[PDB]
Amino acid sequence: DIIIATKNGKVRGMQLTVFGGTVTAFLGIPYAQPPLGRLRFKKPQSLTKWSDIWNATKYANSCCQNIDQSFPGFHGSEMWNPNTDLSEDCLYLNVWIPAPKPKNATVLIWIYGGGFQTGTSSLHVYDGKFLARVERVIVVSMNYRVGALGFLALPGNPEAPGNMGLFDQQLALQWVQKNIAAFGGNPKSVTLFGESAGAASVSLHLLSPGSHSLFTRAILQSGSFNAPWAVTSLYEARNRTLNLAKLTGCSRENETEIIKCLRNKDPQEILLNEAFVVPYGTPLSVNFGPTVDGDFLTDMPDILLELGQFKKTQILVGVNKDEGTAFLVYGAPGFSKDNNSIITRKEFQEGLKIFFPGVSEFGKESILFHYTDWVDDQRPENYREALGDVVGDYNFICPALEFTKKFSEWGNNAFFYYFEHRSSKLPWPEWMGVMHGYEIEFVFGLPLERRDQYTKAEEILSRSIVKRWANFAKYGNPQETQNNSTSWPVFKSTEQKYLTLNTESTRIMTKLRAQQCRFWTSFFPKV
Amino acid sequence: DIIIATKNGKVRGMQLTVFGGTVTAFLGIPYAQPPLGRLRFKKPQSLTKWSDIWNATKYANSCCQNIDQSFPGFHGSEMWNPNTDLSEDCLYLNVWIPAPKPKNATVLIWIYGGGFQTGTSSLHVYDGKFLARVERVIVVSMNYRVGALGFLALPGNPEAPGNMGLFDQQLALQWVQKNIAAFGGNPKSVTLFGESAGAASVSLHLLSPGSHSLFTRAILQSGSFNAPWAVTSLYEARNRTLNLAKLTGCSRENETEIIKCLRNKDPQEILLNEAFVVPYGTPLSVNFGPTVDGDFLTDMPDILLELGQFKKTQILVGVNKDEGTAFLVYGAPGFSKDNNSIITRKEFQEGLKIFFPGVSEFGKESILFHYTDWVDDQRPENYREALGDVVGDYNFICPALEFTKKFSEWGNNAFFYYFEHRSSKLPWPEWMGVMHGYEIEFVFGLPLERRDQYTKAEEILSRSIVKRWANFAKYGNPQETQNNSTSWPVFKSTEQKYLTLNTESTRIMTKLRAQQCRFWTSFFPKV
Ligand SMILES: *[C@@H]1O[C@H](CO[C@H]2O[C@@H](C)[C@@H](O)[C@@H](O)[C@@H]2O)[C@@H](O[C@@H]2O[C@H](CO)[C@@H](O)[C@H](O)[C@H]2NC(C)=O)[C@H](O)[C@H]1NC(C)=O
Ligand SMILES: *[C@@H]1O[C@H](CO[C@H]2O[C@@H](C)[C@@H](O)[C@@H](O)[C@@H]2O)[C@@H](O[C@@H]2O[C@H](CO)[C@@H](O)[C@H](O)[C@H]2NC(C)=O)[C@H](O)[C@H]1NC(C)=O
Ligand SMILES: *[C@@H]1O[C@H](CO[C@H]2O[C@@H](C)[C@@H](O)[C@@H](O)[C@@H]2O)[C@@H](O[C@@H]2O[C@H](CO)[C@@H](O)[C@H](O)[C@H]2NC(C)=O)[C@H](O)[C@H]1NC(C)=O
Ligand SMILES: *[C@@H]1O[C@H](CO[C@H]2O[C@@H](C)[C@@H](O)[C@@H](O)[C@@H]2O)[C@@H](O[C@@H]2O[C@H](CO)[C@@H](O)[C@H](O)[C@H]2NC(C)=O)[C@H](O)[C@H]1NC(C)=O
Ligand SMILES: *[C@@H]1O[C@H](CO[C@H]2O[C@@H](C)[C@@H](O)[C@@H](O)[C@@H]2O)[C@@H](O)[C@H](O)[C@H]1NC(C)=O
Ligand SMILES: *[C@@H]1O[C@H](CO[C@H]2O[C@@H](C)[C@@H](O)[C@@H](O)[C@@H]2O)[C@@H](O)[C@H](O)[C@H]1NC(C)=O
Ligand SMILES: *[C@@H]1O[C@H](CO)[C@@H](O)[C@H](O)[C@H]1NC(C)=O
Ligand SMILES: *[C@@H]1O[C@H](CO)[C@@H](O)[C@H](O)[C@H]1NC(C)=O
Ligand SMILES: *[C@@H]1O[C@H](CO)[C@@H](O)[C@H](O)[C@H]1NC(C)=O
Ligand SMILES: *[C@@H]1O[C@H](CO)[C@@H](O)[C@H](O)[C@H]1NC(C)=O
Ligand SMILES: *[C@H]1O[C@H](CO)[C@@H](O)[C@H](O)[C@H]1NC(C)=O
Ligand SMILES: *[C@H]1O[C@H](CO)[C@@H](O)[C@H](O)[C@H]1NC(C)=O
Ligand SMILES: *[P@@](=O)(NCCC)OCC
Ligand SMILES: *[P@@](=O)(NCCC)OCC
Ligand SMILES: [Cl-]
Ligand SMILES: [Cl-]
Ligand SMILES: [Cl-]
Ligand SMILES: [Cl-]
Ligand SMILES: [Cl-]
Ligand SMILES: [Cl-]
Ligand code: NA
Repeated sequence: DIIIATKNGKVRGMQLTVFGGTVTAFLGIPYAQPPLGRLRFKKPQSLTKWSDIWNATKYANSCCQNIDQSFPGFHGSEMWNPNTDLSEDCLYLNVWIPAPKPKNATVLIWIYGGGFQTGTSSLHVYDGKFLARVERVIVVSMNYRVGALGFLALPGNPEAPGNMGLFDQQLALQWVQKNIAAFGGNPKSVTLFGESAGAASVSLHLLSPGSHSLFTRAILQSGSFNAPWAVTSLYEARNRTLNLAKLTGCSRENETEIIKCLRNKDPQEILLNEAFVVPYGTPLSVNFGPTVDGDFLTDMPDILLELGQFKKTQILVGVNKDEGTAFLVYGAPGFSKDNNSIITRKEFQEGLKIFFPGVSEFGKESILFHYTDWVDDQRPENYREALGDVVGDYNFICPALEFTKKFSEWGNNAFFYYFEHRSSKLPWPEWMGVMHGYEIEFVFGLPLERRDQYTKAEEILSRSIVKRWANFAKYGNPQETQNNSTSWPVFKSTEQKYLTLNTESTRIMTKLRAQQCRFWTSFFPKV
Repeated sequence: DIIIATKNGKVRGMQLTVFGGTVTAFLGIPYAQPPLGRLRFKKPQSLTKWSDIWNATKYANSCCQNIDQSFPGFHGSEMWNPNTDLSEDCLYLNVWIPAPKPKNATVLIWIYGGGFQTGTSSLHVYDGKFLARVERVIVVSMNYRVGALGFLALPGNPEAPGNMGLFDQQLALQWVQKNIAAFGGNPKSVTLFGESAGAASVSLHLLSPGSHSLFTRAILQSGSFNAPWAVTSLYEARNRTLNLAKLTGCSRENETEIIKCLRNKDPQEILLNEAFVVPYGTPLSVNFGPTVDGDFLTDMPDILLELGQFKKTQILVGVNKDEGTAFLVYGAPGFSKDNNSIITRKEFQEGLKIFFPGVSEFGKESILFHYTDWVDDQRPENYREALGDVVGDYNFICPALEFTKKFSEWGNNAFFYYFEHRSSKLPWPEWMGVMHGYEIEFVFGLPLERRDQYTKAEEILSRSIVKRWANFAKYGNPQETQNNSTSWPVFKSTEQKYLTLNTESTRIMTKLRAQQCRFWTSFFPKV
């Protein structure tokens, strides 16, 4: 029976047999006052503190959010939907510790992605007990507010200042600073890690001064704040806050009145209108995201990046080989998970309309021009592959590569990887390739579980990834030093070396997507 | 009607329509006195010279040689068998010129391979009219003596000095020096090119002082003289010459007597005994090859290489991705072109006995040890792939890579490629992959012929290869400069960069076969 006392009270955990060993899980420890009522839309507040013993023996509620109902009964999509009740009262974190209680363990803190509109730390692919069993690190993850309830902004106004969910992430990192040594953790060795919006989040904590002393290093999976979906301009943010006001009949004249009104609507009604705060939208819409609030984020982050203002420490950044594929079956004419989606040229053109809504005609032709001159005009899946590349390179790959270059230029070691293994168990079709989100399970160690139908080659890839990640976290270098592994070079502006992750040989290459990111990065931002 | 006058007489050629254009072929021009009778086994002699007009309107005889009868009726193998009568009277070359007659063309001279035991310049895959049509270079190729009749040695004795066929190659390069300007050629711009034994040959002309001024630059396809099959030690050479003497009842006491005897045997009888001049032999045997004769080759070539004694000029070297596969179906138990050859561990071990005949037991285990510890023990074709790699890396890849490093260390630009396209028309089975010999057709331009059932992607690959090769030859740099092509770095000792050739994207990589050539190159030579 395992009780540990925290600044805020006592908590009891639960024992778990993992790979003939034991890990102790403390699931659902709260970490702020629930943000209800007068608290809805505001920065998270001090956890007040309990006598008695909190039982942290189940996952807690997920924050309120819309669910994906595009493919009901389909594991591919439904594995991302929340798997505990939704509730405004959702500010809880989990801790996983090795048994016996370690003495001064390195801490991995996961930030889930979800477009800032969705996600929960209790997904199966985010289970921290393999890491803690196998590398005897500690693993912490947090639920943070998503959608309007976490990122609604009316700037300057503390009733709705913006970035609420980013400060919930922040107050969780404070909670580990204050409390983790009690579970055996080293607060001086914390690595943040995250995927997609959770990676974007990690990147902004690197820019945020209030985070600067709550962690040591950073991992960025398929995401960084300079991605085009990751930050909302102050313009659009008020437009959206007021479009929301409109839609819930809350338009007012006093702005503390709009908020006061909005703080009365039921959850379902805010959720139900989020999708429409915006005229055209796309499968990659982020209607309520991070903003420059003068508080968490003191200036446009692209400026802060360029001018070297951010935490100086090492970063590990990566992307998957087919990032863009997963979003095509949510709206691009011709695309299906249930056939092979050979689309035509005219369909590709229509696709650009779905993905690049407004979006000058010359903008769109220039993408066509870049992506459709091939070698050669023969192959039927030419147009199908090109549209996935537009979307991967634009939305994820080129921005992760430019973050890493700008970041490495100021001095610190960075490592870049290029993940290209397709999971033997992937439920989406072949044509969709090495999809977005599908490294997560390798990073968390799921394939180490033999009982589970992954290949030998996959267990091996996983065991090695897990060791590189845990070496980065403790040592700032992601090598696997024992099993004659390919050495992972640092990424520099100049040679731009990266390491490829696959079940066969892993290689050192140079200048991923060189010709394509020259398009996205220098020319496109102009159209 | 196209006549051109040469130092030795006049010759008439023939016109050919190629790709809506015309090339002029002069096939079978003789280039030495036929080596018959008193000449058999001796260096080639001065072409004496004719009035009248030689018609060079057909390919001439191939030199005497054994044929491959392993797969009668099979195109895979039979495409390599000679396709004009065999005859001792076989010292002829072909010239292909663009029409209109160029003014000062660069000259490509092909040296065919064939293990030094076989081959002929009239194979279809060696047809020089695409190169001449498309790049308006001139292409010359020569028949040279192979097998005992070209490489029999009894050292010091001019009746059989060794290396006869290497001096036939040499006298052909002299013939181009003397005569090519008449066909429109620049004798100051000659590139030698060759595959397997023909590449080994090219490499030794780089070491041979008598060749040093008969050419400008060198191309090495799947071959170099430091390959383990490419040079015969003086020991084994006399053993073999006398074993041959024995076997044809010619053992004598006077050595000019053994030769005088041997010069009486019919061709078929020498050919018929070549295979047995040697106790164990292997699918890669070279019973009669180059030797250090004190004439063409003044010292062990490994010493000459190490100590920087060789023509200083640029080299382009390459290997195919599955070099070793083709030789497994000639003797390795379990292997077949007609099934997928999943062999067992015990079969692999037996395979090493076939390929590494004598061959300490510890030698052989150490190869097993290097090549059979995998990731992981699951895949059934594990042993099948490993045996092809032993044979490729040992026989071709590691020695081509070490030639290029040693050569680049003295100052000159080198380029290395790694060919990894499997021909859509390959007649051998899939498991055999990107085989030895199967770049030749891309280099010669065969896929440019649309009429011929190659893919679009293949025509494109070919057109690009042809342009890189022709740029090397004229400019010493194999770039394709027009079509936004990946830039080919020079290979240096240090980064060891190479370019991959495939129908998709071509890449810059580093240190091909690093771990394997550390085995072949430092450790193995010791066993
Ligand atoms: C800022 O918001 C306005 C508001 O428009 C909207 O009203 C909201 C409640 C919501 O329902 C939304 O879907 C609706 O469009 C946007 O104005 C609209 O723009 C489009 C094209 O520009 C027109 O066809 C609409 O008729 C127009 N609506 C109104 C009522 O004016 C405005 O576009 C937006 N800014 C951006 C850049 O997206
Ligand atoms: C692959 O499927 C797409 C997806 O749309 C369909 O899903 C199919 C399996 C189909 O049977 C039907 O149930 C559903 O609409 C097919 O494209 C569709 O084709 C029609 C013309 O019938 C369009 O007007 C539809 O809107 C269009 N769907 C989309 C997403 O735009 C696509 O044709 C199919 N192609 C194949 C088999 O190669
Ligand atoms: C140098 O040659 C000798 C000669 O042996 C051979 O006689 C030749 C005419 C030819 O027919 C050949 O196949 C035959 O073997 C080699 O000697 C032989 O070596 C093996 C094993 O070492 C024995 O089993 C043989 O009995 C023996 N033969 C004789 C007649 O002595 C010798 O091996 C060779 N050198 C090398 C290194 O290959
Ligand atoms: C793949 O074929 C090899 C090759 O040998 C055979 O070719 C076959 C297609 C076969 O039917 C027969 O005509 C010819 O011998 C097979 O290996 C052979 O197996 C036998 C046992 O029958 C050995 O004693 C043979 O010597 C052996 N051949 C060799 C080259 O050593 C091999 O078993 C086969 N495997 C398959 C189908 O996977
Ligand atoms: C636990 O270790 C403390 C500091 O360790 C870290 O140094 C940091 C700057 C960072 O590099 C981490 O990754 C290092 O591991 C030390 O000062 C504490 O006093 C220690 N307390 C213990 C051992 O219980
Ligand atoms: C033909 O060009 C002659 C030399 O050209 C070469 O220079 C060499 C050293 C080598 O680099 C080659 O690749 C160059 O192309 C020149 O001296 C002759 O006089 C020329 N004769 C003509 C134009 O008919
Ligand atoms: C907390 O859980 C323990 C463990 O069995 C139990 O003994 C205790 O009463 C629980 N308190 C609750 C559910 O409030
Ligand atoms: C080292 O490889 C062995 C097998 O040789 C295996 O036990 C394990 O997966 C490896 N350790 C790491 C960190 O990869
Ligand atoms: C050489 O060929 C020409 C071309 O038709 C012919 O006119 C001439 O007589 C030939 N001489 C031979 C075959 O000796
Ligand atoms: C250049 O590419 C074009 C098609 O754009 C084609 O005509 C030709 O194959 C190319 N030239 C070379 C040397 O590859
Ligand atoms: C608007 O009116 C209310 C009064 O209850 C107040 O909450 C808000 O701050 C006022 N601001 C102004 C000056 O318009
Ligand atoms: C061996 O005898 C013959 C004599 O006709 C000759 O050709 C050869 O050079 C002689 N060499 C010696 C000295 O044994
Ligand atoms: P990430 O959190 N960002 C995509 C922006 C919509 O993953 C979405 C599936
Ligand atoms: P290359 O001329 N060398 C192999 C040595 C026997 O090609 C043989 C097929
Ligand atoms: Cl094509
Ligand atoms: Cl590795
Ligand atoms: Cl790329
Ligand atoms: Cl395996
Ligand atoms: Cl290219
Ligand atoms: Cl390799
Ligand atoms: Na442009």
